[PDB]
Amino acid sequence: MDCGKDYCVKDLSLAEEGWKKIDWVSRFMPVLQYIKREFEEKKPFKGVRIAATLHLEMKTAFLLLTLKAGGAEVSAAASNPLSTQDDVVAALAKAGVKVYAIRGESREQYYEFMHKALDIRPNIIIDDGADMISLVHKERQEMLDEIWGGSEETTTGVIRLRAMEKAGILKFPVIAVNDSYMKYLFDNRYGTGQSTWDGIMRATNLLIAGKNVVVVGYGWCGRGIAMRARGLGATVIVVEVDPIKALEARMDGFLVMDMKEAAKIGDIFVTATGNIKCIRREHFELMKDGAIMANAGHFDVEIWKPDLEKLAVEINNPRPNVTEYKLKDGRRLYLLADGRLVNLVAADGHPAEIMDMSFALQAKAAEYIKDNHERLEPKVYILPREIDEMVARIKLESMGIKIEELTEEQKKYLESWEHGT
Amino acid sequence: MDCGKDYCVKDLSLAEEGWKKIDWVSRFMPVLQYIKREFEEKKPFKGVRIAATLHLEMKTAFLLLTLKAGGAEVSAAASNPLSTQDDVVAALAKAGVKVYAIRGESREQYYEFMHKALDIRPNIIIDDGADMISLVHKERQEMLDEIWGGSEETTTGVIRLRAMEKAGILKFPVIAVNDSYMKYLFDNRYGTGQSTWDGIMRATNLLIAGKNVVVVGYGWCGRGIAMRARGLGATVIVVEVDPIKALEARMDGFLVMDMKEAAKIGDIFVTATGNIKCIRREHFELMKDGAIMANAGHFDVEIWKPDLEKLAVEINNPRPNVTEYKLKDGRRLYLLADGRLVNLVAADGHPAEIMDMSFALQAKAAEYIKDNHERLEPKVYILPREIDEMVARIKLESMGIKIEELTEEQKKYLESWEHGT
Amino acid sequence: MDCGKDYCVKDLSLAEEGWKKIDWVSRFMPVLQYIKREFEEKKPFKGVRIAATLHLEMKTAFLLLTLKAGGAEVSAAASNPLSTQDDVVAALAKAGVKVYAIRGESREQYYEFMHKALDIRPNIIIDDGADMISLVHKERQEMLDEIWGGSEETTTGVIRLRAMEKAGILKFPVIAVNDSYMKYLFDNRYGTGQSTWDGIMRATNLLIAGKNVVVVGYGWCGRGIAMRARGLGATVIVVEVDPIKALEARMDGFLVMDMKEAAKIGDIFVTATGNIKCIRREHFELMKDGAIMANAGHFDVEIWKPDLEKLAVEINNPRPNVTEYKLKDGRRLYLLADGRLVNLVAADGHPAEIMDMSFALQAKAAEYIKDNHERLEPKVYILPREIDEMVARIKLESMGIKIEELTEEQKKYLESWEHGT
Amino acid sequence: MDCGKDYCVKDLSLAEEGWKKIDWVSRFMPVLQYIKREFEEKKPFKGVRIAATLHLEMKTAFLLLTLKAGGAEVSAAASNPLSTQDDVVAALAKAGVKVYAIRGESREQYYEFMHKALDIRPNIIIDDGADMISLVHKERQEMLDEIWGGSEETTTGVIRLRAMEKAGILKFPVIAVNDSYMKYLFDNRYGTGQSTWDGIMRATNLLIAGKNVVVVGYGWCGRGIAMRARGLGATVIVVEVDPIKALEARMDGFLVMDMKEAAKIGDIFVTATGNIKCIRREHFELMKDGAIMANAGHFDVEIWKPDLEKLAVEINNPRPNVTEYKLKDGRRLYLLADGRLVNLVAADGHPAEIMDMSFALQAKAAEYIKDNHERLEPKVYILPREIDEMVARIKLESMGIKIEELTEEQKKYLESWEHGT
Ligand SMILES: NC(=O)c1ccc[n+]([C@@H]2O[C@H](COP(=O)([O-])OP(=O)(O)OC[C@H]3O[C@@H](n4cnc5c(N)ncnc54)[C@H](O)[C@@H]3O)[C@@H](O)[C@H]2O)c1
Ligand SMILES: NC(=O)c1ccc[n+]([C@@H]2O[C@H](COP(=O)([O-])OP(=O)(O)OC[C@H]3O[C@@H](n4cnc5c(N)ncnc54)[C@H](O)[C@@H]3O)[C@@H](O)[C@H]2O)c1
Ligand SMILES: NC(=O)c1ccc[n+]([C@@H]2O[C@H](COP(=O)([O-])OP(=O)(O)OC[C@H]3O[C@@H](n4cnc5c(N)ncnc54)[C@H](O)[C@@H]3O)[C@@H](O)[C@H]2O)c1
Ligand SMILES: NC(=O)c1ccc[n+]([C@@H]2O[C@H](COP(=O)([O-])OP(=O)(O)OC[C@H]3O[C@@H](n4cnc5c(N)ncnc54)[C@H](O)[C@@H]3O)[C@@H](O)[C@H]2O)c1
Ligand SMILES: O=c1[nH]cnc2c1ncn2[C@@H]1O[C@H](CO)[C@@H](O)[C@H]1O
Ligand SMILES: O=c1[nH]cnc2c1ncn2[C@@H]1O[C@H](CO)[C@@H](O)[C@H]1O
Ligand SMILES: O=c1[nH]cnc2c1ncn2[C@@H]1O[C@H](CO)[C@@H](O)[C@H]1O
Ligand SMILES: O=c1[nH]cnc2c1ncn2[C@@H]1O[C@H](CO)[C@@H](O)[C@H]1O
Repeated sequence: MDCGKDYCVKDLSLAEEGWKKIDWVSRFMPVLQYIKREFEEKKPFKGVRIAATLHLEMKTAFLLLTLKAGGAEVSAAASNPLSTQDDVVAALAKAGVKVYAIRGESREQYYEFMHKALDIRPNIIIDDGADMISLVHKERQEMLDEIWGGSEETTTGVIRLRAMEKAGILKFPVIAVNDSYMKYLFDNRYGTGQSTWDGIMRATNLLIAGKNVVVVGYGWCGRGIAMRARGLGATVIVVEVDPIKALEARMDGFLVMDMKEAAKIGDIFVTATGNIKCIRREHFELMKDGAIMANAGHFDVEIWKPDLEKLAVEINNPRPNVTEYKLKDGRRLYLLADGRLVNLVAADGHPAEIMDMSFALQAKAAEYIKDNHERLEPKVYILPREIDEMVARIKLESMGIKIEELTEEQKKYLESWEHGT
Repeated sequence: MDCGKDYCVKDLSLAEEGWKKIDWVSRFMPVLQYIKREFEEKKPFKGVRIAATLHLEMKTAFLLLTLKAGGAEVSAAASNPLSTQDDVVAALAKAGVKVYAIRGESREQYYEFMHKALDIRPNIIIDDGADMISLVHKERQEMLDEIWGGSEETTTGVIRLRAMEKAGILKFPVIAVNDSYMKYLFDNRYGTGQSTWDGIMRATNLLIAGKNVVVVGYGWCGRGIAMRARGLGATVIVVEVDPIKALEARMDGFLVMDMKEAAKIGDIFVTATGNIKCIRREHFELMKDGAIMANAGHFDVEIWKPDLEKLAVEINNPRPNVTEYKLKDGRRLYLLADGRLVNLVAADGHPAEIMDMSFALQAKAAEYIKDNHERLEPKVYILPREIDEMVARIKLESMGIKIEELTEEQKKYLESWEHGT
Repeated sequence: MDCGKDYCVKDLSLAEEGWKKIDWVSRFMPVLQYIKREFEEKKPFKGVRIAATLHLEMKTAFLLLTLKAGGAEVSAAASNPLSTQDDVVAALAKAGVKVYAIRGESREQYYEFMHKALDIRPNIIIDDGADMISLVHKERQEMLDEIWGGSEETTTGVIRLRAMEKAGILKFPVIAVNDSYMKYLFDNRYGTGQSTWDGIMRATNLLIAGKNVVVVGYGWCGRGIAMRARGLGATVIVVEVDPIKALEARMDGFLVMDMKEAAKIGDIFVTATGNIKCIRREHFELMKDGAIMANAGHFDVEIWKPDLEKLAVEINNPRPNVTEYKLKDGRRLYLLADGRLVNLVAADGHPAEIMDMSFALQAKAAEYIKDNHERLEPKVYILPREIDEMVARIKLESMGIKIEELTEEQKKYLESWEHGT
Repeated sequence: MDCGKDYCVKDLSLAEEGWKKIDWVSRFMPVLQYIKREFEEKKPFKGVRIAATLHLEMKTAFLLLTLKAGGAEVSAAASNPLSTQDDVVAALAKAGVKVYAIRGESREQYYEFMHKALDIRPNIIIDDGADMISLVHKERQEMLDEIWGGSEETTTGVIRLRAMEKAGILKFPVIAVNDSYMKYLFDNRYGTGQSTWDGIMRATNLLIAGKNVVVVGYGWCGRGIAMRARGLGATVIVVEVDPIKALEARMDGFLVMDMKEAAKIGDIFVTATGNIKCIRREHFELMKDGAIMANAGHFDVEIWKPDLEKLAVEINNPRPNVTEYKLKDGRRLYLLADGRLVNLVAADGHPAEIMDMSFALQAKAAEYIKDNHERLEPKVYILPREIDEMVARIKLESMGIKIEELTEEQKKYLESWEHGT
């Protein structure tokens, strides 16, 4: 531990490798590059203090450095104990971000470090999973009045915060960044679709083609995971609790059945529900020898590990990010990444170009809070759609794509009723 | 020829073949079969008069006969002059539906027949395109106070009616059936995806694989058309005006460019915009010899025919549903189905199982209007989502699919905010 | 019947509609257009007599007219009683092709007409299924000495002829056109893939997406049918007898099981085996109510109709090209196109651009026989690959595609062994 | 460091992690497990000496240990300097395999180690790329008469050996393992398809979806790479020199153009030609800023590095397995894995289940050489197809898949010629 008042990291001497990772991914993040250039000229966060709980790898680092280049004083804590990249965090510490995170930290350290990040007395909180916003309401009420607002990156976080609002406990405005179009249609679907399979392949070196792949949940993440599994040659089976989404999965060409039926025939299981105990004791009891299980949802409760432990006569670790649960009849079941987001724990998270768009929205949400806090209520808001459209337009221009535009005649037609057959 | 007070059809002696078509598709329409059984027992439309403007083929006939089995007196007019199937209409006339439609009728006959359908003095109007609702407001104001409400099947119709609302001229409640989940996610996407290519293949006998297919519009219809073109081995190019949708198309694996660029390289062009003049003079001037053009949108204004006519030195008709425009330099450009919905004119429309779900929603919308008209304003409404879920559950049960159900613990988890790391 | 010495057709007055079909498809057949222009200038078949057994629709007509434009006297008989298009054959009769074919002709007429075609005393026989070549060996031995050679279009035909060779009964050279690359990789795969689903959709108006589609046989036809079913949103199940092909199907993302297992869960069954009794009594007994069955193989023996008839308490005809077999328990099973090639009987066969390439090979095979008969043995041969490459090059040039070419350096590298690490 | 008569490896203390990798992948290699059980009982290689040049990762290790369990004395050298996994090699040395390989070894060490492996005086040579077979003929002629035969794993190797045969310099029989069905249809296509993208993702953390991916070569490897790129949401462009393969790519839904056209629009370039200078100076000059380039072919000559070096004003190394060539105008072009097989250098090679089947064929080829060398000429042979079928049947049984079997009536039908219409 290289720990001080301003940071706590595993080893500062890793910083040089961290910088290479940050410099690499930033070359492929044009929207955030555009924003950073604007932030550098206008310094909109001069005097502003920002605390962030995010997955601390390269792309996050580039967002945090973008906020800092806009004048912000920035602190950071891990969103997940096992998603932190120690070399990237050393680099952030060297850049003057007040970061407290060590890969594999305990649950107690996780909370201690999050408290240290809060010690900056933030005006803006950027969160991923809602633990930091939740922690401020539960244990750090003294600084509610300093806080202009928070933004939340993920589906699980937004559900928590909307529940806080309904119960009348939310004390400051929150931007649900997850609910922007340029987030959930891209990150949740295309990002998770690719990076889940990157993580699974990386941990296992197994063939995806000709496998029965069971995807639990057919929301934005699940449909991305399913689509990319099919793209890699798998036979995909979807498990859902919503009848409309179940039918969508069928029409998309996938088998649909319940969790017990899927447990009997799955080779690889991926959860993307954001829910608790989607796979549990009775499913593990049905699984084939050698079943691989991974979780893409935010918290490690989707696949219920206490149930696996109770069934197991031995728990082994045959590979990094593979835990073997050997059962009484000799079947071996494999859990990847200790049941935590497999894309972030067994790989490098979403690809750079996806987090570009998500984190461009995050940067703009911070700016929106700065610019609007005095007129917002303690409620959950969504960014105006004009920000989504601006992010899409910068991205399209960076790809060299020029699209058609609506003529005036066309706009008037679409606002008319008289033009029938 | 067979034309009186109660109906107007080409030839009643076609009825036998009409009945066979109706009986066939109804075997594969379980949701509407379920509803029909309920309507037959409870007769919710006893005493009620319903006028419908729909595409008059066999699935429509089954909806209209279902309404009649619920006790309704039913009239009907074509939604499109060229979508009518004369044999199905003969059967409807023999069943006592007051139907006025001849395939290939003129624009003036279309309106005369629509007026004849209105002569029933409807309580409920079921519309597809909003011409009948528009016609009642513009030319048949005498019967407005008899009308409880209307329902509208299609995107183009809903836009017209929302424009009528904004202008303060809408005089009764309208249900935007198009905006239900079980409609636009299934009909607009999967239905149009299949039946567009059915119609193009049927009209042309040409190969889809290894063609450059240009899809104009990447909404629900366009993404279904694109998806199925790719599934048939085409190289798909998407043209869009909305930056977010353009980026979605790129991430789905498709080229994105503007209409002039796409005009130079397209082999087959399909419009799905619901807009005017998406393809016009300067595009036709760029097209390759032998380009095929089709429209999947509601009205025949998407591909601007007056422009083709002005470019043409000859207009020929080499096949049913193919118009050849021979240009000065000798290039020949082909328009399918006279630029009208290609799925409905060159083929048999959406497949039975799709219209099952759309028309189940139509049946439920008619019932919703009956039940609730008194408490609705002269505005556009959307059916409660509970109806969508009920339609999805009946369909899943008919497919023999049993999905997972949420535990109580799970429902509480999803409503909680305290459960973090 | 308009029958004479020179032809036998249903009705000559259909010719005008026939010509429109022929003129249409020929516009999209560039390779055969190229060949026809060469044949017209060089007249390589001046004095030559050609008898053909092919599926008598538009594209075939254009091949036969191409041979005639090369100077050939041409006769023709149906390859299948139900694939004949009466209007196209009227046109051929009017053009001076000696064609004997009526759609729906009996098995006795089929043989009588084939004998009439043979009465031209052919130098070259073009066959599809090997019935005409077989008939000459069995019943018309007098004219073996006149015959330079035969070509065979299809997999089933080639197997028959290779069996004739092995048994020492083949009496003249045969070109296995089916075995050319530009045939089986394109026609058998991409052609059958599209046109099978065209035929199924056309006959039924049912949804392909979210159906369990069972494909029996995973050869060139089967893999095309499977690939396009998946492309239309089906869940595809493959039944195979070859273990290597079964594994290929699994790795392509399809379920693989035996015929009894597939019979229990299939919604739509398609046979492409070229074999006998692939689906028979015990499979029909397992099928779900409303199962649709179609055959894509050459002969109607793949789905064993005598078994369906024995199980049925009623046989009905609810639609053209749909036969209903109603079983004792009330289940209804539907056979399309009377179990004959569904693409040709319920639709218009392969698309024009595919038959362009197949029939360009047929034209070149006729020319190869003309040019080589005196040096060939009574064996089955395959066209030199240079003809395949020439067909591919003409097609690519007609699409405006210019490919890379091998440099001399590269050719030498590929012929070297010394250049290692 | 740990380098003596019997082996040469980086560090023996890595062996523990090597053994874990070997044990892991072997759990998913049922065909080779089956063979190993037979080899252990029958010891077919007792007294036999085998030298192998293969990519030295864990699946290879399992093949080599299988040969050893069959009684063989085994030596091994790297097939590529950068594919070696140091921990796996340590484990092989501890198991008594005479292995000489250090990851990152120079070209001269590569040859020195290959000579050390040859010092065992092999009866059988197992080769990947043909360098070891080539080396024995060129520099170790003294031991030719000890050598019964060689087997060759890869396409590039087989071409070299067929060139050696043609030149009359091949001195012993070679089995072209690459040419077995269960190799090129599975390894070359499905294996390379997955592991190429695994390696590109791992090296770069970039998004595949919505990229223009240029695949150079549309053979078995290229069609697998293209198929999986499309499955990951890329727009795929194929470059080919063979007109038939170019047309296949078009029908598969991909753009086809020449290398200069593709150079202008590609985002990611992957070569799979087995040829020299497919991408060279004039292509690099056309490439967009940030283009990524990777090679999937055997040798690093496909992308011509000397050309990049001459264009570059700086060569940097921003990531492991990424080389940056910064050009005069400021564009940066990135080459992955120093232009060497990207799947094996930037990742872990083909997945376990694929190498199971390829290496099962290798084991059977070694046995075939042992059993039959006396009756083979100094030529290139292909394994009897019965071995392919046996490998496929063991795999299917391990997957729990039971396929249809042919009846006797069916077998007779397929051998008959009399059964026509
Ligand atoms: N790994 C990543 O990088 C990443 C990226 C984005 C989001 N996420 C997380 O993924 C999770 C899902 O997010 P989303 O945006 O797809 O949510 P969503 O609400 O769109 O989808 C979740 C789906 O799960 C279904 N579901 C819930 N409980 C289920 C159960 N027990 N069995 C089957 N289906 C069930 C719901 O019906 C819903 O359709 C959340 O935890 C979110 O925070 C992870
Ligand atoms: N059976 C059928 O043929 C069928 C079925 C359903 C809907 N429809 C009709 O299809 C049309 C589209 O419906 P939808 O539900 O997809 O609507 P939508 O609003 O979901 O999609 C239309 C899309 O077109 C785009 N667009 C508009 N003008 C454009 C232009 N000039 N160039 C390019 N893109 C343009 C918009 O950005 C939008 O994404 C409507 O006319 C609707 O009534 C037809
Ligand atoms: N409809 C058309 O337009 C069209 C086009 C081309 C070919 N064909 C016909 O299609 C048939 C198949 O041709 P192909 O080129 O695909 O042949 P093929 O030899 O490539 O494939 C046939 C496959 O069927 C498998 N098979 C045989 N008996 C089986 C059984 N009982 N159950 C399961 N699998 C079985 C074989 O193992 C083989 O893989 C032939 O009759 C051919 O003449 C039709
Ligand atoms: N694990 C791996 O990375 C892996 C696996 C298997 C094979 N390989 C190697 O991959 C390479 C290709 O193997 P394959 O089995 O696909 O061979 P193949 O012969 O099936 O395919 C090579 C293709 O490249 C085309 N081609 C040749 N020169 C070209 C050029 N200049 N431009 C465009 N196209 C060109 C040829 O027309 C041919 O279609 C070989 O080096 C082989 O040894 C690597
Ligand atoms: O590489 C990455 N860096 C930072 N955040 C990421 C990365 N990959 C995915 N997520 C984010 O993780 C959240 C779930 O906790 C998702 O919302 C996604 O946006
Ligand atoms: O077969 C059909 N019968 C009736 N309506 C149909 C059919 N196919 C599509 N539509 C409907 O046509 C509308 C556009 O006018 C779409 O909204 C779709 O619901
Ligand atoms: O439209 C068509 N015209 C002529 N032949 C066709 C058509 N479609 C498919 N086939 C041919 O029918 C053979 C099986 O008997 C196939 O070999 C195919 O080449
Ligand atoms: O993981 C692996 N181990 C061993 N060989 C491999 C692996 N992945 C691919 N190849 C082999 O590499 C050859 C090209 O040199 C290919 O022939 C393939 O069989």
